[PDB]
Amino acid sequence: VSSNGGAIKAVIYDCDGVMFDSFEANLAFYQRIMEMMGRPRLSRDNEEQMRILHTYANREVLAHFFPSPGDWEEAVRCAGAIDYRELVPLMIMEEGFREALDTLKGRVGLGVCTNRSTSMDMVLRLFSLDSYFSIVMTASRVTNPKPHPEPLLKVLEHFGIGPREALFVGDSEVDRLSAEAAGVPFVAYKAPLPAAYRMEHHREIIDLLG
Ligand SMILES: [Mg+2]
Repeated sequence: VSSNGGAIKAVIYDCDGVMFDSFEANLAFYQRIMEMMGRPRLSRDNEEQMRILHTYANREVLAHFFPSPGDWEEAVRCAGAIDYRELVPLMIMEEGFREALDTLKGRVGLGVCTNRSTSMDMVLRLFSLDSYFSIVMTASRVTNPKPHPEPLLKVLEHFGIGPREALFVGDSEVDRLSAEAAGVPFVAYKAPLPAAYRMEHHREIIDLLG
């Protein structure tokens, strides 16, 4: 509603690494693929396997664990058979995030800016966060997703504000580059990124609205 006397009229959040931790959801996704393929389960104690799950993308993860001829095609078939709606409850909300939204609601406009395509609206519904955000920017709602400025430029047009009247909270370089190209002050969340502000806990956002 923007009742804040400070310069910030809206706070925009990235999803993965900022609102939620999806490691347990991504791990359960590949564990189920191993079970359907009759392969041994992945181990949390295996550093290389966990490095692959943290850094590699979906296609390259399957291409890595299934190098035997014919197995990759069956692995992609198993991945597409899994209903991701069963994996959303495995996502772990970042500590103090809902409490921070409750502190912001009515004081500033609230938005989401994610590179997710279909899942974001379902994530907000299942975690009861769909009462907070007036704009939910996804990859399916822009021609050019992050690190392009388009999604953040649509957020400024949505609230009818200037770039320096908004904050974008992100944990990745693509979040920072999108904010830089849009001219929106960036807030680094638990990340080593050059930013206007940084946060180690979500409760700090109430002090960055000046
Ligand atoms: Mg992120």
